[PDB]
Amino acid sequence: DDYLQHSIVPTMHYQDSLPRLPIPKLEDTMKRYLNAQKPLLDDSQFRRTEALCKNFETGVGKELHAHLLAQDKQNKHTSYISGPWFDMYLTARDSIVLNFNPFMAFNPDPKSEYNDQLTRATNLTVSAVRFLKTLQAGLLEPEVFHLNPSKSDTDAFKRLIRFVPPSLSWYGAYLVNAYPLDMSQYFRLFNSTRIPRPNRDELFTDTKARHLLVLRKGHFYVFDVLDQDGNIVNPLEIQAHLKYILSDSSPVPEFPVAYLTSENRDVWAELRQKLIFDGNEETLKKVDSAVFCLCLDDFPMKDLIHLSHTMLHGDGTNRWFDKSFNLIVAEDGTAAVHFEHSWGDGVAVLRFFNEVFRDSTQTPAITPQSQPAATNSSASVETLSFNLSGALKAGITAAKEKFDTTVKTLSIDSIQFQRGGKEFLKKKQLSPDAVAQLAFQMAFLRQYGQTVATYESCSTAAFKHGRTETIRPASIFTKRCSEAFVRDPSKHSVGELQHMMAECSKYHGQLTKEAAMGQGFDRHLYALRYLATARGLNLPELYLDPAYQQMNHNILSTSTLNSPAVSLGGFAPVVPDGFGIAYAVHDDWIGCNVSSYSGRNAREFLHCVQKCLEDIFDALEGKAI
Ligand SMILES: COc1ccc(Cl)cc1S(=O)(=O)N1CCc2c(C)cc(C(=O)Nc3ccc(C(=O)O)c(Cl)c3)cc21
Ligand SMILES: CCCCCCCCO[C@@H]1O[C@H](CO)[C@@H](O)[C@H](O)[C@H]1O
Repeated sequence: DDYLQHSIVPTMHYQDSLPRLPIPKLEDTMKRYLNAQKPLLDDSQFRRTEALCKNFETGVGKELHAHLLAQDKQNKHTSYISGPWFDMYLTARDSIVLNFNPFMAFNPDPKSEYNDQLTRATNLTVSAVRFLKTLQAGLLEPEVFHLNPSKSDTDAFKRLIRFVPPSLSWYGAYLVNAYPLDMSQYFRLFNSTRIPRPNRDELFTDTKARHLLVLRKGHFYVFDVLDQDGNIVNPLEIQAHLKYILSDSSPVPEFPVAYLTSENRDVWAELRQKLIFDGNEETLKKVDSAVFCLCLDDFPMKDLIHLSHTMLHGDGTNRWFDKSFNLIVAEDGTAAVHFEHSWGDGVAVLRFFNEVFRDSTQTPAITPQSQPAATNSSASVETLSFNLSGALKAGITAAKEKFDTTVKTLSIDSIQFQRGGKEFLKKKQLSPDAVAQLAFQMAFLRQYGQTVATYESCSTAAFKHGRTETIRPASIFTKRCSEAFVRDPSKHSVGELQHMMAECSKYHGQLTKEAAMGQGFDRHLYALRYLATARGLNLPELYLDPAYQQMNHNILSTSTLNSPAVSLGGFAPVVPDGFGIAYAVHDDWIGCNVSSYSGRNAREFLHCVQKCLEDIFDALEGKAI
């Protein structure tokens, strides 16, 4: 059948009974905010912030909190942060390229020849539509985080829970320490796009569409991957259409339209309207409503730097940046999912990503020896054409100048630390994630002699319409431990550094659990600011404090997702003087892919990260520094 999975439990079985996302006590948000400020502020900056905090907590903040709670109680079908968070993305006017869109790259097919570009593009594409079909059929297994997989993640639990009504099913999984996740974001994974509009962008979906959008040398192509009966088009026919696309010898267009999706959001909103005015609505509707966008690049990868540049931004001609995701397949079979961040988070993309990798490689639709179906692809496949006015052409030239000039200033480099990873760190009773994060704090002290605002993403998908919460890994413990390692290695014994590292780790683990439970401060303070603004009130003095603005000017912006499917990921910094740190602790090694603009140096930082991990592992091994 066309299904990559056959769950006896309906995909959506838990969604009705997911726990509502908790609003913290204002007193706890304030304390947690000040705790994260302690490592960042001089003493008089801190007392200034502490005083604004007390004024907020007793006054306008107390009142905002009261309304947020009452508003939440009116809207128990959703989460307090859902609207504000969507609005955060969609009102933002900056280019989504680099500011927002990340990538995750697949490991190769472990069968060498299956990495042929036509073979791999057909196989990945077909596994992606199989995902779509399985989700549509409610045959995708529900997302569940298990505390005791061996006992709750079992045929036997599944045969029982399927009988509990969705109004109560969450409770059953909870009672066996299993934690179902929100899956509402999968409504926008496919047939979906972000549409630029003034003020606030729009999220568009068209479930009725059956066609694929392919980009090659910046030419646009569509063909059906689902027939009129709802079945997947024969893979050997999909393979012929892809072969046919791969045979076009048209050079890159003089005005590649995809550039426009990299623009400032107001500029692009305006130019899109001109496109409609000049009669391109039908063409745009076909781009917008496609299952996803397949990008076919005609070069192989030179190295991981080249790979990261390619999957993160490319040359601007060959990604439709607005689309829910772009599935990229290069000339050497190197593939990745580049995605737009407003509609959903890493956790939902990861599931899709893991299922497609598994299916495409273990149950491939075609083989590298498959013969394409005899079929007339000039009938099946339409090459789209945009009617470009003089203003549209000038618009595209300007998009291209901005793209090229901004991209030139981006550097990305990586390290593979091979002394150890999870296995050694767990043996030492330390959280591996805390160790990675301490290394980044420590490397930055070494490189710049400062402690800076640090961001780590954490899913709150365990709750109804939960998104992410911010983990703030820069603490008084990472700061004191960094100072000990960098500023006076002499002063401390291996025992003391070991104990210091253990305190970082205990604090990190605490913030982690709190963030996953919705008990960080960032989302809560953001929702109060949002509410004040939406009510038409002046922005409260708390948010005008430079220490607040500084907390949200994230110089160290970090993220990790891990799975056997992912080789590496990448994203740009959020601020011009920042780093964008994609990392993973594996069983045996630690990988970081770091980005920076001109105002920082990724290469030196990785040298400092490398050095810091070696000192960390020595101290843990019993040696001096
Ligand atoms: C053994 O580790 C894992 C096991 C299974 C999985 Cl699915 C993921 C991981 S992990 O590598 O991704 N993991 C390590 C510790 C950790 C922490 C502290 C946070 C997160 C996390 O929530 N990541 C994350 C990062 C970014 C986003 C996003 O939307 O951008 C989202 Cl939803 C989530 C993952 C992980
Ligand atoms: C190792 C895998 C790394 C890729 C992670 C996929 C999700 C990345 O999401 C990224 O998170 C950052 C906040 O931490 C933001 O600054 C970026 O704009 C965003 O793309």
